[PDB]
Amino acid sequence: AHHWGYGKHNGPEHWHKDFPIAKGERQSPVDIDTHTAKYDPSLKPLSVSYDQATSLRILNNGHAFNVEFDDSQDKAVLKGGPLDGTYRLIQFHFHWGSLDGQGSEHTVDKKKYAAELHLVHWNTKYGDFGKAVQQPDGLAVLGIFLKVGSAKPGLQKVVDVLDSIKTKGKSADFTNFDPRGLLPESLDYWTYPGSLTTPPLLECVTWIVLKEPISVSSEQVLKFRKLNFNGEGEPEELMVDNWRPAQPLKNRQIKASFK
Ligand SMILES: NS(=O)(=O)c1ccc(NS(=O)(=O)c2ccc(Br)cc2)cc1
Ligand SMILES: [Zn+2]
Repeated sequence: AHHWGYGKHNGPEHWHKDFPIAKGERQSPVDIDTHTAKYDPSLKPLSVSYDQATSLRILNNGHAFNVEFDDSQDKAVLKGGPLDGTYRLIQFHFHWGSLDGQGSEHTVDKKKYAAELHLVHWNTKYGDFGKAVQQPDGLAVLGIFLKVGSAKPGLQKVVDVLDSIKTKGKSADFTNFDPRGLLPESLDYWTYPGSLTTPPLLECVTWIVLKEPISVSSEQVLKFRKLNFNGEGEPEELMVDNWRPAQPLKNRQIKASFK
């Protein structure tokens, strides 16, 4: 929260001046070295229960767009995997590039994907999101890579509403959206302890990154790139390259759910 962003003058290399935890011990994203991630047979299958999810609204917040969910009841929850307890879906958003060769935050053996989807969940034992982010096990973020190829039919409703939220601070009703249509076939994953990838960079996230990317079309991601970072009536700055690069792994282990 302030004047941070993704420009030359306010981008990721500057964030540490207002948010010193930027240089902390469990920062995200990271590069996932697939040959050093260890298979952990003690990890449980992931439980994604989105049947009763209630989307409400879509918001251009000046950094990305968020699809927000009603999190006032146990609808839409993530459980299992590396997690203890129940985590409730609050929002999802994406990070993406100016070109198809960059845009993801996590990388896989240094490969950058065109974009990355983050489904954000908070641990119900802390009562609400604001309290959860103050805890080392407060959030679980499910990360899904996007590659450019075939269209993702379940993404199109999101793509088509973006015209109505071009600029920072615009929102639109966005009810009855089913986030199951954004998942890949397999729920095989890597997991590690990390942080929010934007300020305030709080070290409160269990990351769960799916191995299988989803495919989206070139036309779908091109529409992401028509969004604006700026507000209405301000100089147009295309919302592109809203990703933080990989951060040092430090004293962490990345675990794989699969052999
Ligand atoms: N990219 S990411 O790691 O999935 C991510 C997720 C949620 C946030 N939420 S937030 O920092 O914008 C935020 C923090 C506290 C409160 Br209260 C509300 C929003 C930031 C980054
Ligand atoms: Zn994110």
